[PDB]
Amino acid sequence: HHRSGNLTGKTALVTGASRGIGRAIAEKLGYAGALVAVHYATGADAAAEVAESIEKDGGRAFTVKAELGVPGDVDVLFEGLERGLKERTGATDLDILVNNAGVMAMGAPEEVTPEMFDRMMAVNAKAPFFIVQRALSVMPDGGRIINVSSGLTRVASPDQVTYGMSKGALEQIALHFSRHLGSRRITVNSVAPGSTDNGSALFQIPEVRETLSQLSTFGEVAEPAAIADVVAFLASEDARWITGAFIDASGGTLLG
Amino acid sequence: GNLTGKTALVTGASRGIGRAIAEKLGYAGALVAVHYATGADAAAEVAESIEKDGGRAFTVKAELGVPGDVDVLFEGLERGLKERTGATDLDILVNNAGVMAMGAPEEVTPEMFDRMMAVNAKAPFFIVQRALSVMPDGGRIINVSSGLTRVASPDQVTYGMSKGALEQIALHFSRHLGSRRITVNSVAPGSTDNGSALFQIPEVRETLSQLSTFGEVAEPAAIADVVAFLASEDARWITGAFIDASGGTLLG
Amino acid sequence: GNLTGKTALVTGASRGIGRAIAEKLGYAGALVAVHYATGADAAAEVAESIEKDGGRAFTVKAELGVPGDVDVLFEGLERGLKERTGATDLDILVNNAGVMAMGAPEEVTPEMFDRMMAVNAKAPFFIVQRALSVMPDGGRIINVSSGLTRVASPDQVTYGMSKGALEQIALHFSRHLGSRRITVNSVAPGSTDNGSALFQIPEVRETLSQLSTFGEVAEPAAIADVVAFLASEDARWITGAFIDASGGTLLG
Amino acid sequence: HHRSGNLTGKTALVTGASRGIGRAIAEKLGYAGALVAVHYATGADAAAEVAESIEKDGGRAFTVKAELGVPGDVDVLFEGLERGLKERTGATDLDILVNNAGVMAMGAPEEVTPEMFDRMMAVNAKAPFFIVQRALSVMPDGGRIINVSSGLTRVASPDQVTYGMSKGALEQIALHFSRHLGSRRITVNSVAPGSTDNGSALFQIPEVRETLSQLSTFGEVAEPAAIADVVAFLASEDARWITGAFIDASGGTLLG
Ligand SMILES: NC(=O)c1ccc[n+]([C@@H]2O[C@H](COP(=O)([O-])OP(=O)(O)OC[C@H]3O[C@@H](n4cnc5c(N)ncnc54)[C@H](OP(=O)(O)O)[C@@H]3O)[C@@H](O)[C@H]2O)c1
Ligand SMILES: NC(=O)c1ccc[n+]([C@@H]2O[C@H](COP(=O)([O-])OP(=O)(O)OC[C@H]3O[C@@H](n4cnc5c(N)ncnc54)[C@H](OP(=O)(O)O)[C@@H]3O)[C@@H](O)[C@H]2O)c1
Ligand SMILES: NC(=O)c1ccc[n+]([C@@H]2O[C@H](COP(=O)([O-])OP(=O)(O)OC[C@H]3O[C@@H](n4cnc5c(N)ncnc54)[C@H](OP(=O)(O)O)[C@@H]3O)[C@@H](O)[C@H]2O)c1
Ligand SMILES: NC(=O)c1ccc[n+]([C@@H]2O[C@H](COP(=O)([O-])OP(=O)(O)OC[C@H]3O[C@@H](n4cnc5c(N)ncnc54)[C@H](OP(=O)(O)O)[C@@H]3O)[C@@H](O)[C@H]2O)c1
Ligand SMILES: Cc1cc(O)c2c(c1)CC(=O)C1=C2C(=O)c2cccc(O)c2C1=O
Ligand SMILES: Cc1cc(O)c2c(c1)CC(=O)C1=C2C(=O)c2cccc(O)c2C1=O
Ligand SMILES: Cc1cc(O)c2c(c1)CC(=O)C1=C2C(=O)c2cccc(O)c2C1=O
Ligand SMILES: Cc1cc(O)c2c(c1)CC(=O)C1=C2C(=O)c2cccc(O)c2C1=O
Repeated sequence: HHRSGNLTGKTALVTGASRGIGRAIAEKLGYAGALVAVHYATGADAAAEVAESIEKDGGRAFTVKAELGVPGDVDVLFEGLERGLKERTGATDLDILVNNAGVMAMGAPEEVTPEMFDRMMAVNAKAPFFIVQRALSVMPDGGRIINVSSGLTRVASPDQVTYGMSKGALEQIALHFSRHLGSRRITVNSVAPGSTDNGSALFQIPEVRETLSQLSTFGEVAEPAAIADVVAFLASEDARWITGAFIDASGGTLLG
Repeated sequence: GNLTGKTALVTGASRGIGRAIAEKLGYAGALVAVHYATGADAAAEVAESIEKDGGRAFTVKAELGVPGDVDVLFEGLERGLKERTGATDLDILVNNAGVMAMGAPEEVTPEMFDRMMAVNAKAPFFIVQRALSVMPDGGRIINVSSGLTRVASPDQVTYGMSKGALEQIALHFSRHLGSRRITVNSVAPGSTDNGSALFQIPEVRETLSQLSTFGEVAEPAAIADVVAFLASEDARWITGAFIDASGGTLLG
Repeated sequence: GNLTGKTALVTGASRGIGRAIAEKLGYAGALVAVHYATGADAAAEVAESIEKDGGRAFTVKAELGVPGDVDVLFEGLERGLKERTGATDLDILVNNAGVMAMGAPEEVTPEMFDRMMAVNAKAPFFIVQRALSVMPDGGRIINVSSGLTRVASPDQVTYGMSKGALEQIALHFSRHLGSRRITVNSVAPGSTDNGSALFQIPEVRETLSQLSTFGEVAEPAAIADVVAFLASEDARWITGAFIDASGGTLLG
Repeated sequence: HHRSGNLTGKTALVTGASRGIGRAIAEKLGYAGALVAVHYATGADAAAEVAESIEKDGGRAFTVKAELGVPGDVDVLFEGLERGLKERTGATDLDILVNNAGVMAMGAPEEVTPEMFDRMMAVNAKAPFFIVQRALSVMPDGGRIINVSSGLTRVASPDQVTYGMSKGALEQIALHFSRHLGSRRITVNSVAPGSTDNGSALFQIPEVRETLSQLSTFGEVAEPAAIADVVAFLASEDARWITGAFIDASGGTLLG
């Protein structure tokens, strides 16, 4: 059985869609009718469960494996993407791109090594750029690019400086590419979540779930669905006049 | 629609962007109060248009920027909402009504400045203040700003000032209203065809079209679609935010 | 000093930050007009203090936010400048005078709102407008804002709104005045000891000290030093800018 | 003969101080009395001429060679810096750090290679981070860190996206380090020049000196001295209440 919505007929790639925010994004886009390529690095069982969840709810989805931040990453990602799309649609067209996959590594600024710096930049900033560069060859007019940033680009947090740097680089993609792609009517935007419960063990550290909840003006951490809802909107026809924007989905974390 | 059971006030809803907002909120299930100053026939067209497509709407007259304005507005609003729903509850507030008066800054009189500030900043503040007594948890406040708070134009400086004051409402009330889960946000359209004869003059249309990265002026619906999303459950985690709905006008 | 041969108006110069600004501009060589509302004895102390250290200064009385305010100000200013220099040329304008009135937003009256807007936004706009007729090329306009335009505080919302309007002056007039090489900029102090008895209450001082990343409230001189730089030749390539002089208050 | 000013007794490092903006920064800081370490990669003759110019005007300066963006770069930079400082002052203390050195490589977004990306990031963002990390061990309280960004982080320019990304990363240093260093009273700020005539050949392309001049509200490109004057201010006692700030020295380029 197939369910129809505002994205029926469209195709989407959500990077790191096996858990947390990316999972909720994929589910929401699939629910809306988009054929969703559910990307992962090593969590294939989690990805399959997301893809199945979409398919069971009457949507369409498949999984693609790609380790990002290593040589040949984009090549591997697009080989699997295009194959799955061509198989299911008879074409390689990609309408919606969500750059969600990312890494974090807390620590004192004095302990950051060049290797740690390289990894952060490689996964959070370089890969999103080259994924965008590659998607342009297969993205039709009226397409969508959404990059998942962080409110940590607007709040000083010494233990997260490397991560903030990476996301501040990522935010520059929306600015410069929105102008580049204007005549093709492809919108490029950044969405900045605040603290969001991704399920991970480090959110179940009892000295962490506190203070994080105090960041938001609402006094809670976000559910991933709250962020997914914003991304789904940006991917839609209703967000056609928004491009090159920084979209604050932090639940009032950026209030100073 | 996702706004079934909700109520909404859209100020300046008789024409232009406010009309599109009211029409889009009605379609989604909200009982819309269509506000106007002197466009009585126009407001009634919008209210009828909402009812026609299966929704519920009514009109409320209030000239803003003069003493007792908010009193008049909320007298008409609460009376109409109670007659229709049995409560004075206001879920959604859109501060859309506004004036513009372009001209050299050397020529701005104090009275022009008072008028600009009275309608674009003061009234929205006192409208928000009065709405707090009737707005349930999970409510929505949306203030229509302008890209001109980020793009320098000497001819529009007092307009800019008024909208910069308006934008402060979202910042400060978001913190105030956090524990009631009422979101407060600013929306900034770019150049938008409001139906006025101005946007039909080919040479004015061409200059304005060039401001957006798309090479077009916006249709009102494009702005309404953004406001409709902010009013919804889907934007529960967006508060105190500046939302750029300018179609790439603010790219420098 | 680097301001020798220059003239300067500092509004609200009888006390606090404006006093420090006037004292620092005088020391650098500017003929300073020390403006006040009712602090006549205080203004005279500042003017004397400038002359004592080898500079030139005088006082100008004007209650702002009431009709004819700018007329009174510029009558006194241009008369005093002409008597002292032989011209009415005004090189440096600092819009520093301001009021604050903290309190719950539910309790803001329209008259409180008018007062706030009249003194903090309207007067600075009409002061800039009148200054344009007497300001030579290479001139300077500096508007004292506040970190509260970037930090949400319900108790300060109308203050915030007024300062958000003020900040629009720099954006739009910078473009207007580009070909005259007159720079227009906003400066935002953080919590600053203005000499008032408020900053002596230990528990108020402690709370305010915590806002800065330095754990201290600012001395007025720290703000004046920033304004002094903007007024100088060294800041010729800074226009239309928001200058954060808050000591790390705006770090989120 | 020695000239005295507001920075007498202080020491400064200006990266890429052999030409353009860095040269003007060094001259201005030296003129103010700071002992200036004039850094360069391959332009040793230009650096010596800057260091001599400062010394002739009654200041103190020496040159340090270091290629940034390659392994061991920071090690090499600090070996030469500390040696020169210890020789001249008897201590390794560094009061003022200016991260000025940087690269640019225009081009269509579709032509950017990973190697081009790596180089941009390595020189403009990574090296500034590790230079800051290393300077902290030798920077006394009341110190200064100034990073030279660009107005290109606020103006969309498709041909410069990689460069914008690098500078957007660089701007995150000021935000996170200002909070980290608050109790040590070290200020960390970003300064964003607009178009500035650095002398380079690419500024003498006649199809380039046009349009660039139109960026500023003043209708000219900046002289390097105009930017240096802003940096000198930030390095001074008068800028003690400014930290974590983005300082717009673009001559009204950011007006939209
Ligand atoms: N959580 C927050 O509070 C929060 C706040 C603001 C912003 N964000 C951002 O939101 C995005 C997702 O956050 P999250 O908390 O949901 O993350 P998450 O739970 O840790 O999951 C990260 C996702 O990225 C994938 N991934 C990680 N490294 C990868 C790599 N090298 N190559 C390919 N895929 C990789 C993971 O795949 P596998 O299953 O194979 O490991 C997973 O699907 C990130 O960009 C994060 O920066 C999160
Ligand atoms: N159009 C654009 O390009 C554009 C761009 C950016 C932002 N905006 C902003 O978006 C909002 C609407 O713009 P627009 O072009 O659609 O409006 P436009 O047609 O003037 O429509 C104005 C609406 O506001 C009402 N109004 C005006 N003054 C009023 C007053 N003093 N008291 C009560 N109502 C008053 C008018 O009522 P009546 O019909 O009774 O006179 C009308 O409904 C404004 O805030 C404007 O600043 C517009
Ligand atoms: N202090 C802070 O923590 C702080 C922080 C951020 C921003 N600011 C801003 O910096 C500026 C000065 O602050 P402050 O604390 O130093 O001032 P504070 O002592 O009140 O001093 C006010 C000054 O402005 C004058 N003034 C007030 N109302 C006036 C009016 N209606 N017409 C003409 N003059 C009037 C006063 O004149 P008289 O002596 O004649 O009454 C006095 O000279 C203000 O714009 C304020 O918003 C202050
Ligand atoms: N020019 C503009 O309009 C403009 C506008 C905004 C921002 N900026 C920024 O201002 C800063 C300086 O600009 P500029 O135009 O003066 O640059 P410039 O004339 O090209 O000189 C660059 C300086 O950086 C050094 N350098 C380059 N690569 C290096 C490396 N890999 N390792 C160590 N040093 C290296 C050069 O040393 P050598 O002499 O040995 O080659 C030189 O001293 C840059 O960060 C640039 O991004 C410039
Ligand atoms: C273990 C851990 C440490 C953190 O420092 C954060 C988180 C986890 C969640 C997260 O990624 C974030 C923050 C965060 O403060 C923080 C502070 C201010 C804004 C914001 O978005 C964040 C944020 O997203
Ligand atoms: C007659 C007239 C003059 C204007 O100056 C505008 C308009 C009409 C339409 C309008 O309201 C706007 C602009 C506008 O430039 C302009 C410039 C930059 C941003 C922006 O939103 C606008 C804008 O919304
Ligand atoms: C009684 C009183 C209440 C205040 O709320 C402030 C002050 C006094 C001093 C003051 O003017 C300021 C603040 C302030 O928080 C505050 C919060 C965040 C930024 C900021 O600049 C300020 C600020 O300048
Ligand atoms: C060859 C060349 C191309 C450029 O694109 C720029 C420059 C040289 C000088 C430069 O680095 C800059 C810009 C620039 O537009 C530009 C546009 C808007 C702001 C800004 O700072 C710049 C800018 O600094």
